[PDB]
Amino acid sequence: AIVALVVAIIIAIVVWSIV
Repeated sequence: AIVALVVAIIIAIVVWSIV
């Protein structure tokens, strides 16, 4: 896993979302 996904998934979503 949750940390990896959340971290990566988040960073991506946040980053990709921003953007």
